[PDB]
Parts: sequence; C-alpha cells; structure tokens
Amino acid sequence: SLMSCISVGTDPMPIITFLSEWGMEPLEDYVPHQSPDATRVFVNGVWHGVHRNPARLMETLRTLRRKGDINPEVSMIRDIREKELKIFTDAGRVYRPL
Amino acid sequence: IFVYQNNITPSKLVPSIPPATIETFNEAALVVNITHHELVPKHIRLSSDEKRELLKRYRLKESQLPRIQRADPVALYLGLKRGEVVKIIRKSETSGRYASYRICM
Amino acid sequence: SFNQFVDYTLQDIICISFGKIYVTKPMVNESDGVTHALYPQEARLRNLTYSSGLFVDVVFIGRLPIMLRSKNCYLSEATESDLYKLKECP
Amino acid sequence: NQEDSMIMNQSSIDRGLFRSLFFRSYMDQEKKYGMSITETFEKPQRMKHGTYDKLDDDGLIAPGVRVSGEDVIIGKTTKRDASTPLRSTENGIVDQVLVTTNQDGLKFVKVRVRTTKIPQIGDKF
Amino acid sequence: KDQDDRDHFGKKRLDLAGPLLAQLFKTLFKKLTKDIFRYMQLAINAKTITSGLKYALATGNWGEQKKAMSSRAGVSQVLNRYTYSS
Amino acid sequence: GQQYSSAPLRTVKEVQFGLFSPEEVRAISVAKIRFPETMDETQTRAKIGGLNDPRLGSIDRNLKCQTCQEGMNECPGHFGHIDLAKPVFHVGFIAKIKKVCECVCMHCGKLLLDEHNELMRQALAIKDSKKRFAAIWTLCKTKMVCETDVPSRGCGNTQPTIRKDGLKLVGSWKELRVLSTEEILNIFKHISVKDFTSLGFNEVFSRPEWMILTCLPVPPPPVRPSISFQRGEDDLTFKLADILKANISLETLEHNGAPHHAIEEAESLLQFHVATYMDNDIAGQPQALQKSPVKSIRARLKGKEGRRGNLMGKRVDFSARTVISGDPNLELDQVGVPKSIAKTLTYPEVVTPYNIDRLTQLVRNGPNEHPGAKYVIRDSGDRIDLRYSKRAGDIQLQYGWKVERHIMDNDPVLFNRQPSLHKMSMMAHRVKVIPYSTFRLNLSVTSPYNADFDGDEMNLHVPQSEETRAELSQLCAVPLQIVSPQSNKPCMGIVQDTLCGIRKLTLRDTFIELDQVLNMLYWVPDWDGVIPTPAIIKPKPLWSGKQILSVAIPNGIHLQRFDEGTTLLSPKDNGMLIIDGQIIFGVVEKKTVGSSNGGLIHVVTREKGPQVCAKLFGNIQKVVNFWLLHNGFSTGIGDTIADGPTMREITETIAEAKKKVLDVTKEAQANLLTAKHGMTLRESFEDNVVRFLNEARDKAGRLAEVNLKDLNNVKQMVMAGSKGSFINIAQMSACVGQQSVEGKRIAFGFVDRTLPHFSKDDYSPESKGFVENSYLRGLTPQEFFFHAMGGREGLIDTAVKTAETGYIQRRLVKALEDIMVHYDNTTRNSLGNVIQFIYGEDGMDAAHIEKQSLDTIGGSDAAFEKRYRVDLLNTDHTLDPSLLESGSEILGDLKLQVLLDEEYKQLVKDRKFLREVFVDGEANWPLPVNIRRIIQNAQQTFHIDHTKPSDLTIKDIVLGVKDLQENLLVLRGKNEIIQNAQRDAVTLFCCLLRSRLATRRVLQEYRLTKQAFDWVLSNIEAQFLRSVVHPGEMVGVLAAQSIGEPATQMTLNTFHFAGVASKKVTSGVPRLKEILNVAKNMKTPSLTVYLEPGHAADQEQAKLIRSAIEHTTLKSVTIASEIYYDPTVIPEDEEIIQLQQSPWLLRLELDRAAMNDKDLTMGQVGERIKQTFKNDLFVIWSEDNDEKLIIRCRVVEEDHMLKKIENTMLENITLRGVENIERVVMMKYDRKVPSPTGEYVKEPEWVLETDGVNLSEVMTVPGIDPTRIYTNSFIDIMEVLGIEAGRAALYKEVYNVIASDGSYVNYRHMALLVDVMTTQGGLTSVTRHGFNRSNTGALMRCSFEETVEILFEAGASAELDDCRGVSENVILGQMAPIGTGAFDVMIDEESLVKYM
Amino acid sequence: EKAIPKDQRATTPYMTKYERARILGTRALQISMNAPVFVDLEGETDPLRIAMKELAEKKIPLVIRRYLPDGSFEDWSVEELIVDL
DNA sequence: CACGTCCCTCTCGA
RNA sequence: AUCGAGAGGG
Ligand SMILES: Nc1ncnc2c1ncn2[C@@H]1O[C@H](COP(=O)(O)OP(=O)(O)OP(=O)(O)O)[C@@H](O)[C@H]1O
Ligand SMILES: [Mg+2]
Ligand SMILES: [Mg+2]
Ligand SMILES: [Mg+2]
Ligand SMILES: [Zn+2]
Ligand SMILES: [Zn+2]
Repeated sequence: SLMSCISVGTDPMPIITFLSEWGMEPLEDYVPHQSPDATRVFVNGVWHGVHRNPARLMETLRTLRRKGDINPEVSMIRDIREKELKIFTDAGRVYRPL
Repeated sequence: IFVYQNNITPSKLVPSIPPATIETFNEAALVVNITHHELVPKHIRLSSDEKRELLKRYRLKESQLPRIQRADPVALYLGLKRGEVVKIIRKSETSGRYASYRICM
Repeated sequence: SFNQFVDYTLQDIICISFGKIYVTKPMVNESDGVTHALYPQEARLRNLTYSSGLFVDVVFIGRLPIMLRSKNCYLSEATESDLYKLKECP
Repeated sequence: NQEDSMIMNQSSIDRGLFRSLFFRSYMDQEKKYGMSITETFEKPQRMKHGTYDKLDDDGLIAPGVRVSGEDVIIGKTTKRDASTPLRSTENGIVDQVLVTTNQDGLKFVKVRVRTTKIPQIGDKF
Repeated sequence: KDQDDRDHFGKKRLDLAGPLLAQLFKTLFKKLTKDIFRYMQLAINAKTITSGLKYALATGNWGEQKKAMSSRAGVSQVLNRYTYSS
Repeated sequence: GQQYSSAPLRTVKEVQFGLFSPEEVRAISVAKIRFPETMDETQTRAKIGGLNDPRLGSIDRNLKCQTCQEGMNECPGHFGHIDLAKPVFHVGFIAKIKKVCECVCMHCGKLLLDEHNELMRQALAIKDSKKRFAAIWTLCKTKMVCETDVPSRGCGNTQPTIRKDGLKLVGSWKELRVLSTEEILNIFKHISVKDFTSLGFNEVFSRPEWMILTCLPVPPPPVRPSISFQRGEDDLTFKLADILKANISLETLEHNGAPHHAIEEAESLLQFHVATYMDNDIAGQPQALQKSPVKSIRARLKGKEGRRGNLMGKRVDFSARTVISGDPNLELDQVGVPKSIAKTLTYPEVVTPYNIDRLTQLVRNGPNEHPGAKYVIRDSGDRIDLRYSKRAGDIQLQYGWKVERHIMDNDPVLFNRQPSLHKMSMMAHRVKVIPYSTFRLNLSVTSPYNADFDGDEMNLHVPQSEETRAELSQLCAVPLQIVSPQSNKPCMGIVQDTLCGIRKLTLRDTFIELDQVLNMLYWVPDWDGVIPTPAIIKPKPLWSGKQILSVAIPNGIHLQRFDEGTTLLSPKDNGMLIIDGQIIFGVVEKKTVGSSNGGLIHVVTREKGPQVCAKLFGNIQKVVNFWLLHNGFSTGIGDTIADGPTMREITETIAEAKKKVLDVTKEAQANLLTAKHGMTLRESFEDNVVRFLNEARDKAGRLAEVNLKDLNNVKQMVMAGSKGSFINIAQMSACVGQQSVEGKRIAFGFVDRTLPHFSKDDYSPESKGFVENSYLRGLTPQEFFFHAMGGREGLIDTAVKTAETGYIQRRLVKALEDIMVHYDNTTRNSLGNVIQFIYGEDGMDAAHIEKQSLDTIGGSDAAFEKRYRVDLLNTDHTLDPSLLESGSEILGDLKLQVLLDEEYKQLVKDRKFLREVFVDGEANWPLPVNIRRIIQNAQQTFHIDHTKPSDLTIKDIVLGVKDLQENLLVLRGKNEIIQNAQRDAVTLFCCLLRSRLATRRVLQEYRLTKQAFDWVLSNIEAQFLRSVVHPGEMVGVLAAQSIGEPATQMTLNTFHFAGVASKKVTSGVPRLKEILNVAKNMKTPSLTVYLEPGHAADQEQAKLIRSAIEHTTLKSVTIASEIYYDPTVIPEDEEIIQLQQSPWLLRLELDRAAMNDKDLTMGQVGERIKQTFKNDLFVIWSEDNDEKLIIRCRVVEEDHMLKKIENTMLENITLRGVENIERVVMMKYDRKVPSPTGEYVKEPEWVLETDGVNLSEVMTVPGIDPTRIYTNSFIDIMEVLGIEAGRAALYKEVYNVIASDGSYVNYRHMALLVDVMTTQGGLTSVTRHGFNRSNTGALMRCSFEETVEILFEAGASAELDDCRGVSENVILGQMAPIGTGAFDVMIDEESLVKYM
Repeated sequence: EKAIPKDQRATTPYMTKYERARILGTRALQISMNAPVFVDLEGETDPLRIAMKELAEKKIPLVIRRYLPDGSFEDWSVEELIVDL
C-alpha cells in the first residue's frame, strides 16, 4: 500500500527495563495458584513478566510511544479477553498510520 | 449351492469335486435381490454354441471382449464360470435397446 | 531497512575479533587510475558495481553495494540542479 | 472495433497520436586473454554474413546512420570475428555510441539504435 | 480458543533489503573468518565478500554462499522502467 | 538432402523391446572406448582414437565420419563401448534384479518353487508375463530354502531375506552378506533356460543376466554432441569420461596389488557413475553434480519436453503467428494473411502443364514480389535460391520440378488459437493475402477458437503436398466444421455487431427507404438482382427490416419457433417463422441466428449444405453490419441509470432484506432459532440469510431490467444476446451483492470480526461482505475490499485451477487416443478390444443429431387415441373421406383395418416401451433426421392443399413406413447376431418414425399427398444413412476433448462475474477429478434412498424410516460420564434404586432434547447396553418420567479398567441404524409419474439422503424401494450391483457435474469414457496406473507418465509394440491408421485400362 | 493371404469422408505429379479440381482396401463406392 | 509417492 | 551459444 511501511528493528532492553520498573513480576518467581488472574507479558514473543493492573499499563506504554520515548514502530496489543500483553520490536511488521 | 448364515469354516473345502461346481452365497446380500435394482440390466447366459458364434460373427479374439469380473454381484447370481459370455440388454437414450457382451474373466 | 542495516547491523555481525567498522562512500578501483570518483550514472553507463568499501580494525574486507538515496550514497544529500548536472533523474 | 478491439483515427496518428520512441542498447567489450592478448574493435578482412560497410574502421557505426536487418553495428576481432549485428527483427537509426573501459580496463562499447514506433493496425491499447 | 490462522498477515514478516543483506553478509563473513582461521598455519582474502555479495545481487538467487541449489532463487531482479508507476 | 540408397524402404510395424547382451554390444561396437580423453591427440581439431570418433560419428562439419563415409547430415552415429572391469547393476533393473534373487535359489540357480506347489502351478498358468512374474515373486520370497522333494528336485541353502541399501543388495542368514554383482550374475546365468522364461522374461531378447552390465554401449556424438565457439563436450560425454575414470581405477587397482578394501570401493564408485549416468534422480543417493547436477539419460526422456515434447509434439517449418484482428468484410472460411507472411511461407508446387505458365511468372517475380516464388527444386533436387542465383532470370522450368512458391489467395492453411482444447480450435481456411501484419478472420469464427481481438495471437500452418492440402479442405475446412459433434449443435454463429444490429434491424418500427435499400441489396453477392416489392407502397415505398434481410436468407428454408405467448399473429414480434427463405414475423435474436440447437445456422447447414451456410454467414455480416454502420449504436453511463422511481423501488428491496436477514439475525441471538435438520444453527442461519440477499439482490436486477426502456443500450445488447446478462444489469445499475470466497461468505480474518472497522462478532450482511451499492453508485471502502477479495478467488480459478482441468483432459485424450469407430461400426482401441459395438450405442454421428420430440410417449391416454388411432370399422372414428381419397369406400373395410390395428398396436408397444427407457416421461431427446423439419420442407415443396383430400391409401402409409425402416441401415450384415443388433441400434429412431408417420397424422395434420409422402420417405432414408458415423472417426480423442474443453473453458470465465463461485470449483472441477481417479475416499458419500412404493407420499413412513438407519450410539445422547465409588450413595439416584458385583459405579447422564430427537427412550438404550455386555455387566436406568435420565453400571484395579468400558461403550456401542450412515436428511422431491388418465403428472414423494455409504446393508432395510435406492458412490454401487450397474452410476455421476454449468455434452462422449473404464471388469481409473497399465503397445503407454520406467519393464519383459496406437505412429513418423489412414489405396490394372 | 471376396462384403456402401478426402487428395498428388488424367480435363488447371472431376465422373482407378480389426479386409473400387456427399 | 493445461514474447547469469 | 533465474502476453 501507499501508507504501508515496514518495521526496522528496535532494541528491547530499554523497553524490557521500563517494564520491570513499572510492575513486572519476573517469570523466575511466578505464583500461578497465588496470583492467577495475571495478564501475561510478551516482549517479542518471549514471556518474562506478568502484571496486576493491565489497563493502567496499556495506557502507560501507549503514551510512551505517542510521545517518542518508545519508538513509534513497535506495535503492542493487549488481549483483554485473554489477559495477555504482546510487545514487538520486531523487524518486518507491515504497519499503516491512523 | 450353500447358504452360510454368518460365517463358513475355511476348512478351501469348496473347490474339491471335478464334475461339480461348489457355489456359496451369504444370507445378508441375498436379503434383497440385487438384479431388481434400477441400474442392473438383463444379463443373459450364452451357450457354448452362442459364444463360439458371437466371437466369429464379430470376428473377435477372446481377449478383445469386454470383461465381467468373476466375483461380479451378477456373475455369481447367474453362476457364471471362466469363459462364459453374457449378453446385456440396457435401455439406452440413443438406440432404446443396446446389446453389449461381457466375458467372465 | 538498508540504513538500519548500515548505521548499526554491520558492527553487530563482526561479533583476532574486530572493532568498529568503517564504510567508504562508493568508489571503484580500476586498472590504473586507482581511486575513481564513482557515481551512479558513471557505473550505470560504464557497467560497474556501485560498491562502497569495507574497513575494520583488527584492514580491508570487501565491497558493499550501496542503494541509491541511501546512507553512503551521494544522491541522498544532493539537490535538483545537482542531479541534473549529475546526469541523474530527479 | 468488434470483439473488444478498436478503430484508430489515422488522421490523428499522422498528427502524432500515440507515436512512440524506441531504443535498443547493444553492448560489447574487448576481452582480455591471459598473455595480455586482447580483442579489438575494427573493420575486418570469420566475417558475418551481413553488411559490414556501415561500420567505420574503429569497428563502430557512428550515430545518425540508418540500419536494417543484419547490418553490423559493432565490428570486433578475437580474420577471427566477433562483430555484433543488428537485431534480425528491427529497422532503426543509430542514435548514440558509447566507449569507455571496464573495472578491468577493457575497451567497452554500447551502441544505441533509435526508432519511432507508429500506431499500426494490430497494436495494443 | 480458535485454531491459529496460518495466513494471518500480522504474524507473517517481510524480510527487506537490510535483513536480506544481513543473511548474506553473515554467511559470507562467517566464511571469510573461516579462511582467517586457516591463515594461521594482510594476505586475508577480500573478494569473498565483494564477489559473494555481487553474486547474489546479480543472479537474484540469494547466494547461500555459491552452491545455492533451489535455495532462494529470484530475490534480486532488474528494475522495470517502461513507465514511472511501473 | 540425403542421397539415394539402394536399400528398400519400409515402414515400422513391429518394435521389439529387449536388452543388449554384453556380447552383442561388443559385436556392433564400431570402436572400443579405451581413453577418457575428450578428442585431444594434441587438442587438435583431430579427435583422439579413444573417445569421440575412434570410428563413431563425426565431430566436425567439414569432416566425414570414420565408419559410414557420408559424414554429418546422414551419419546416424555409431555406438562404441567400454568393457567393464566388474559387472554393475542396471539402475532401472535394480529392483527387478532383487525381485528375481528373492525368487530363485541363490545357490542352486533353480526356482525356489516349481510346478509341484498348488499356487505355483496356478501362478504359472497365468500367461500374462508380468502378472505371472508378480504372482510368482509374491509367493516365492517367503519359502526360503532349496527343497529336495516333498511329494525329488534339484543345493538346499536357506535363502536370505534380501533388502537393498542403494546400488547394493544384502540378505540375512541364520549373516550380513553384501550380495555381489558377479555372484548375482553367476546365479542369474545358471537360472534354468525355462525357469527365467516363465518368470516374465525371454530366451533371446531379455535374459536376466543382462540386467547386469558387463559391457557398456557408448552412444555416438549425435547423441552427446559438442559445439564450438574452442569447444565443449556434452553433459553425457562428460558423464562417460567420469564412468571411464571410475573404470580405469578398477582396471589397474585389481590387476596388481589387490587391497580388497580399495577394490570394493572404486567398484561401488563405478556402480555410481553407471547408475546416475542412466538415472540421476535416484531414490537415496546424493545425486551427482559436475562443477554444479547432471543430466540423466532418463531425464532426457521424462514426460513433458523430451520424447513427450520431441515426438508427441514438435516445432515445425511452414508455420507462422501474429496478432489477429476481426474483419466483417471477409468470408467465414478465410484468413487474412499479411503479405510478409505469404512471402516467407511457401508451398512446393510441382511443375506441370496445368501450372507451368503461372509458375514461371512467379519465379520471374522472385522472392520480393508478393505473387512471387522463393526456391526452385530441379530434377537433381539441389535447391536453387531465387534471391541469389545468377540464373534467377533466364531459368527455364522443367516438367516435374518443384517451385517452392509463395502461398497465394485461396490456399488451404491450418489456423488455430493456442489453448487447443478443441477439434474446432484448429481449422482450415482459404488464404487471402492482405496488408498490415495481422491475421484477419471472420468474426463468426471467433467462438470456435474462443478468440477476441485484444492482443490475441493465432498460429498458422501450411500444407506442403496436394494431399495434405485436400486433407485440410475436405475435413478440417471451417465450413465443414460449422456443426459440432461436441454438443451436436452449431459452434459458429452471429455475434457482436451483427447480432446487436440484426434484432435492431428485424423490427416493425425499423423501416428502410430506397436509397438505403439498394445499397443493402447490392452487398449480397449471391443476390438475384431483383428488388423486393416493398412491404409498404404508395405513402412512401418502405421496406421491413426483416423483409430486406430475407434476400440473404436462401429460398428453400423453413424455420419455426415459438417463444413466450408467441401466436400465429405475433404479438411483440415474438418467436420466429421463416418460410421459403423470407421472414414472416418475429425479431431475429440469439435464438434465431445464434448457434442454437435448432437455430437458423443449424437448419441452413443441414437442409442446404456446409458451404451454403458459410456464404450465409458473410451474406448477413455484409448486410447487417452495413445497416448498423448508418444506424450506429453506442453505450454510455446513461444506459446504467434507472434512478427514476425504480432506484426508489430497489432501495426498499435491500432495506427489508436487511430486516428479513435481521429477522433471523435476532431469532438465533436468543436461541429461538429453529435449527434445520442436519445443518447446525449457524450453518442453517447463513443458508437462509445468504439467499435472502441473493434473492433480493437478484430481485433488484429484474427491477432494474424493468424500468430500463426498450431504448436502453445495455438492455438492447442483452436482448439480442450481443453481450451482457441479467446479472450485469443488476450489478451495474441496481446492486452488486454478497461476495463469496470459497463458497461461503466473507469470514472473520480478525478474531471473530471481519474488519477492524466493524464490531466484533458482527454477523450482519454489511460486515459479511454484501455490496449494497451498485457499480453506478460506487462501492464503499469496505464494499470494495470484499468485492476485491471475491474477485481474486475468481482470478485464482482462472489462473491456478486451470491446471486441474488441463490435466484431466491430457488423461482423457490419452486414455481415449486410439478410440475410433471401425469398419464394422465397432468402437475399438489399438488392441482390437471392443469399447462399444456401435459408437454412441446407435452408430450415429454427433453432428446429424437433433433434439426432436417423440409424441408417442408423454400426454393423455385419451389424446393418444385422438392423435393416432384410426378405426376403419366405425362411423365416428374413421378417416373422413375428405382426408383420404377412399374414406367412404374404405369406411368399414376390414381387411385393411387389420393393418390400422397392426399400426396402432405397434404404436402402443412403442408408447409403453419409451416409458420404460425414459422413466421420467421426458419426450424430447436427440436423434438423427429432423422429421419436424422434413415434413414442413415437404409442405412448402409440393404446396399441400389443406382442403383437397390426400391421394394415399392405407396401403400406402402403413406399408411405406414398414419398408422405410428396413432400409435404415446402421450395421450392414447377414447373420442374426448383427441383424439383431440392427433392430436394436435403430429401434429408438423408428419409434419417432412410427410416431410422426402415424396414418392419422399423415392425412389429418400433415395432409401429405402421395408424391409429398414418398418424397419424405426417401429423404428420411438418406438423412439417416448420412447420420451414420464414418468408420475412421476418432470418436475417442473427440469425446476426450468434448468432455475436457468445457471444463477447462468454464474455469476460465469465472471472473467475468468476480465473486460468484457457484458450482464452478465446488462440485464440478473437484468431483470430476474424483470421478476420473475413482478414489474410495470420496469427499461427500451420499445415499439418496427412495421411500417405499406405497406410502411414498405420507411423511410418517419417511419419519419412521429416518430413525431406522440414522445410526445411534451412547456418545450421541450422552451429556456427561462419571466414575463413582458406591456400594446407594447418589442423592437423586437413591429413589430409582429400590427396584457379586464391584463398588465401582459407572453413571452417565443423557440429554432430554437428544433422547427424543431420535425417537429414543431409556429401556432401548439400556437393553442394548445389557446386550452388548450380557451377563458380564450390571445395568440399570431411570425412566422418561424421571427428572434425571441416568444409567448406572457395575463391573460384575478396576477404576482404570472401567474407563475402558466407558470409552468402549461411547463410540462402539450400536443403538439403532446402520453403521457409517452419519447423517440423514428427509426431503420431498417432485417426481413425474403417469396419472390413470395416461398423462404424465407431478406427484411428490419422500426421499432420504445420507452422509455415509453402506449400501450392502442399507438396501436390505424393510420400508423402502430397493429398486430406486441410489448412492453417488459409484464405487460402492459397482461393488453391490455389479459392474454393468456401476457403469450407469459412473455415467450418472459424470453427467451430474456436466449438466450444471455448460449444461450439455452429448451422451456418446461421456458413455465412451464411462464405457472405457467399465469394459475391463471393474473401475479402471483415468490415471497413470488406472488405464496406463493395460496391454497396450509399449510406446503408447510411455507417452503418459512413468515414461522411462515403462520403456524399462518393456525391454525387460521383452515387450513388443503392436504399432497400432496413434502415439506409436506419431513417434515413428508414419501415417497413423486414423480416419484418412484407416484404409489403404490401390490401383487395379483393370480400371487403369477401363478408362485407358 | 486371407482377404474377403466381393460377394461377402459388409461395410457401409457409401464413401467415408476420410476415404473421399484421401482419394481426392491422393489423385491430386498423383495428378500434380504428371500422372495420366483419365477424365476430360475441361479447362482445368488445379490438380484437386481434376480429381474432384475425376471422382464426380468416377474415373478414378483406385480401390479402397478397408482393413477390419481382425486383419482381413475388403477392397471397394472408387467407381463402385456411392458418393452421398 | 507421481503427476500437476496449452502456447507466445522478451530479460539476464556460468 | 547451452543451463539456470525472473517478468510479461493471450
Ligand atoms: N492461463 C491460461 N491458460 C489457458 N488459456 C488461457 C489462459 N489465460 C487466458 N487463456 C485463454 O485466453 C483467453 C482469455 O480471455 P482474455 O484474456 O482474452 O479476456 P476477456 O474474457 O476478454 O476479459 P474481459 O472480461 O476483461 O473482456 C481465453 O480464450 C482463454 O482460453
Ligand atoms: Mg482475448
Ligand atoms: Mg477481450
Ligand atoms: Mg487474461
Ligand atoms: Zn557414420
Ligand atoms: Zn535343491
């Protein structure tokens, strides 16, 4: 398409890092049968966190991008219906502007 | 002819009399006569003097004749044997009646 | 996607092991004359490769084709009257 | 114009409608062979079955020269011929000849031949 | 949950010019440094990156070194220029 | 050139396939291959006496070969050889070698079994060569010992279970032994002279010991060439040096120091080269590569390109191709050839007094002058190029020279589009040299080739001899082909401009004045030059559109058509009636002048001739087009505009449709969806929803058609049939409609939603892909995308799914090649095997066949008497003396009423016979000789007096007919066998004859005189005797195309409607592929089971039948299953229980809705459970009055040993019904049956369809008709009802995918293929194994798949090719016994002097 | 060797379009090779139209040897074969 | 485990 | 030239 553009590849660490700094429980110490209702966090299709108040973070990150402190190309979804949060610095995603 | 109800010992025991054809049919497929069905036409046995006739009148070799399987649900019904021919009268939409012939391979 | 390959992705592949890697704006080394001020139109007519250059501290490596309007390409910065004078099309 | 073909106004074609330019770009070079023996462009003395005469003595045709069939637009020698004849299927007019050298220093040649295509009965639009 | 859609586009990627070069450069640099570890027994080759890179961008087949049998053929094709939009 | 050789000239009639011996290779070898050196004595152009020309072919054009002195063009080549140091398995015979070693004593050399075993003397009886050798190896690999007697014979060594590692064999003893090449060779050589012969081999042509190569044959250069630029040998000349390199290693490695480990390696290496050399696409193996892979000889020959594209198809001289444009001023059978092509295309004319004067002028004109020549070929034969020869002027031609001259006006040429899926796609036209570089063809010959003039390209071929010439003009001429056997109808007709303006012209409002009329009259070249008296005279001499058109229609034509409400005083100029080549009334449209079954074209080509009609084509294209020129016709966006309260009307239709579909949308949103039976709530919903849009969008397309006046242009083109269809008007002006991808609507690519602009889980029609707007209005951002999705699905059909149908045709054409009617009217193949005994079961040609009606069948028993019965003994029912000449003198005559009975008696014997063959009562079928026409063409001919009586006796009528039938010959013969198949072949035609020549009809409604009658009899006799197919006709390669063309061609016009899908790639292309491959894994096995005879219309019998076969299990009704511990513990169970084992409880709850949905209770469910487990389980259950339907079972470790009982009780426990029968739908079909009054009438009756096929069991059910039952699984029907019963099912399952879209192909074609698979014994699939396995000639079957493999087992079984199949002759370069080759031509000295 | 006698014929008595076509062709090829014309060449030049005139007057000295599947045949003389077409 | 419609037109690379 | 790769046309 005309508007269509392609991702390019971001580094995840400064984004993984801002996750722990704002409410990510590392997978090493996860309490399933204790904190079960916990949306899973996915940085580039890898799972190393979960969160208590998801919607508050989808909004926290969503404005980091719209600001710039997070690159505008990295696409982020929250499957509220499935309590999941996938984030992508992926190189090769076809995105349009809206 | 014997009518085995549900099974027969393979105690093989059939082809054993030279001057006798030892035939066997089951009760399950004989419930409804297959030859009554819409698509099954008249199958007629051919005398050894009819076969030897049709083969020379159509100038044929035995191999060249259309073949009917030995175990054909109709070839057994009529108790066909190897070499027997069967004229077949089907109602065609071009001639009304069309004569075909099959040899029992 | 070419630049993000150039401006970074290069030094990444390097990892005797070598240091930061340097790229030269595209030139060609011809039989006598050595350093030729190689441009797109030049190599386009003359049938040469628009090859940049590879150098890293352990020293020469090879030739990287540059895509036009990219990083190490000249036309990236140049202007209309520049290209017109460069036999290239705006 | 039946069956999705069309009728063209010849009056309007004559006035220039849908007149196309066409270009072709034959190429050749002087090949290097080990003991520094190399090819050479030139009118020779084997030869190709076409009209060499339109060549010059540098093995080239100069621009602005009509050419047809299997005419020679490039004479070369490996006597031992490697002349480049025109496309057996085109009838053009030489436009511009280029000569430079390779990244090996080989004498490099590119002939360009020009023709104006004219909307004909059978052309697609 | 439904079965995962095979042709869902948001899950298929588009390897572009850069990463294509990456795939080429790595398999190449990997083999230049293999020749480096042989130089032990600057006199280190340089065409292996020059030609091996020209090789792919020329054929279209994506190098895979040199012996690329049915492996990535048709990635580098000459540009159409019969119209601007073309 | 090729010089003359004394040697006699023959054709090849036998091709003996066998195998070389190592001794015969040494024999023929013109030179031992000693060196691997290319051709380098000193790398000079002189080659090396070691490889390449040590005596074989020549490498240099300027060099004669060292054997046959002819050099280059003439040198066949000469094979060499290289003695192998160690024997080597042949790559192809590798597996066949093993299959033998498994069969023979690897020590004794004798067979592992012999004639003393019952199965070996049985398998040995099979004289089928390859089926015996398979029936031997099957029962030979097992018995692994050299027995010594067992009632002596013969040492005893056990035989090894052999396996293959790849190029080497091994066998286990108890010993890991790698079986040796020579050791196997030594075993094979010792095989009994008669043992290997009975093993599918041959004593002289294919000994087993030759599947092992002791001496390799080297092919000469011409096989593995070498070209210069310096030189470079061929990929196989390399591979040879590779083999020789691998050999010379063994030669010395084994001569001196024998290191065994090295010896056993360079041998395996050599084995490799010899292996890949022949086949390099092996099973395991790396597959060799030389500086790469390498070209295996097997790869040269693999199908498609490689002797299938070197011999089955060639590139050819005397050919051409260019863009094609359409010409309305050309003649049908012509082709405007550009001048330039006619200067490059020649024809070798022979010099003769007839042409010598023309020929020498051309020569002088030369190769530059249009009507010139190129070459002159002398007595001596060397070619004389007229462009460069000095004597190109003072050259004097001799009689008997050949003058390769330019192709001139009116030569015969082969013309063709390229998708040659048609007998018609290659036609012969008259050349007409013209300017500009386009081929020009008459616009009516477009439809045959399916050509339009948009960058379309057509080939042109040109004959070279006067006989291939006549062959084109006497068979493949365009007008000869005007009526196709494909669909027994015209395949050419008026189209585009001419059609659009011919209804515009043929009107009453349409008048032509004088200045315009004389122009029209002149354009008709065959014009009688007489001005037709004007339909209107005096006010202003005017002419009717049709009136002026009629001078082009040839006097002698009578046509009759009635449309909707067409009267004898046509209301809206309805229907059509042409009398004596002038138009009576009615507008001319597609029906009249198209390629209609009984259209004008069809009638003119039959009752007048092929070339007569052709001139008609032009005579109309020259007039109609001329009129349209000066009337003109256009089309704008104005013609796609209704807007005027019809767009106010249509919009309402789409509004309620969004509510009628919203109705069901909310219904099932609250569960209230009365789900249909079989199709789930979702499936059901959509099916009703999907047609609420398609039935509404299709209702705005007729609302569109209504408003649009008769002055609309888009409307006008469709009314004539020019271009356009009902849908088009709808989509453009009214509404586009739902878009269908993969049949179903637009699905949810996103999670449970169709687009990111749409609500999630939105099922509305706007979301699921319904285009509410038209093309005029313009789609929405969404409407467009979906419409873009649907189109692609189409664009995919038209480009990706065409390879399905092009392949099914290849198979069709390949399994039906040799099939042609023979001189006894048999339809046989290349073996003589009889496929049919008369083509199309009536020996008729498909072109002379027309769909006329047999009035003897359908209708009232009352009206039958009225229309046929003649009672001479009667005052009321006798032929009134006004219709006969002797009505009053024959009134009461009784010796004559005996025949009127005989006649009327055979009419009823007729009527009751037809109703046997055509059970549905359909009375319109195709048969030769249009009688509905002939009587008309006789009333106009003798001018019949509707008043004056007839001069015929009852003696005349009934006896003329009786004698006419005896002369309607199909098979001519003498003995009863053939004569009795005469009666048969005709039988049906005669029914129409007696029907239309009824003595009442002849004199009451036909009014025939005597002359008129006898005329009708004699013409009927010939028009029939013409309709007989001709012995030679390639009916098989024709049915193949006739079946394959519409399939390949239907799936090419799928995007003309974009997202429509329909049954294009739904049940057509798919099922047909199934049908041809047969295949048991049918994708939709259905049993359409008819009810019982009596209570067929009352549902309750069908509702009871439904539950008696639906099949049911525990799994069906069960809700949940629970293992319990309880020895009396369950709450809601403790009540039902007051009415050894194990405390382990098995408690399962059932579904109330489910339980009574199959008319079930509990006791039945239980009693079957008890019965499937007997007294080994304890079972109890509740009641239907109970609140919870539960079954409790105790066993009578056992907690996991009970789960077995549950997962066995669930799916393996059988309640009611028959197995496999997964679904059952009850349906009421309207079947036609004869009312007591005799007339056929529509009485419904209930029928059930299934989703499973267990015929053997479902037919034996009480309460149905076991005579009417039907399953689409023709495979199962062949199994149950016999092959002959299956043949009909096969056809019925073939026709059922043809009659959908492109809904007509003629019985014959389908029946031939159908009969093709049938007449073997069972189903013989149209696939590289199904039919290709027959006993056909070797080369034939290799022209279709398994190409090199087939030629292998041919020479290995010492096969012989008959040379009777077309493919054989094609590969051999001989005229094939095909039509023009089915006979031989001779001159008897007698005749030559009878006309001395 | 075997063959059929002309009193035991059984093939269609008319001329097969393939026979007619190969006879008009055969004679044309022969007529164009300067072979004697047995018909009255009435102002004709084309060697096919001569053969068509030769087949219209049935002055063609050719016999069609119609091979039946069994190997045996039965010649028909061009001049005796009816020409319905 | 072998087929995978038909032709036709150009471009380039060992 | 030959093999391979690709883009088009009907
Ligand atoms: N892939 C193909 N394979 C075989 N034959 C094809 C193929 N594509 C097109 N054809 C043939 O060429 C023609 C294709 O139709 P064409 O491209 O001329 O479009 P059209 O029907 O005129 O389209 P439009 O609806 O735009 O007018 C048909 O005659 C078809 O048989
Ligand atoms: Mg077209
Ligand atoms: Mg078109
Ligand atoms: Mg197309
Ligand atoms: Zn020779
Ligand atoms: Zn023994």
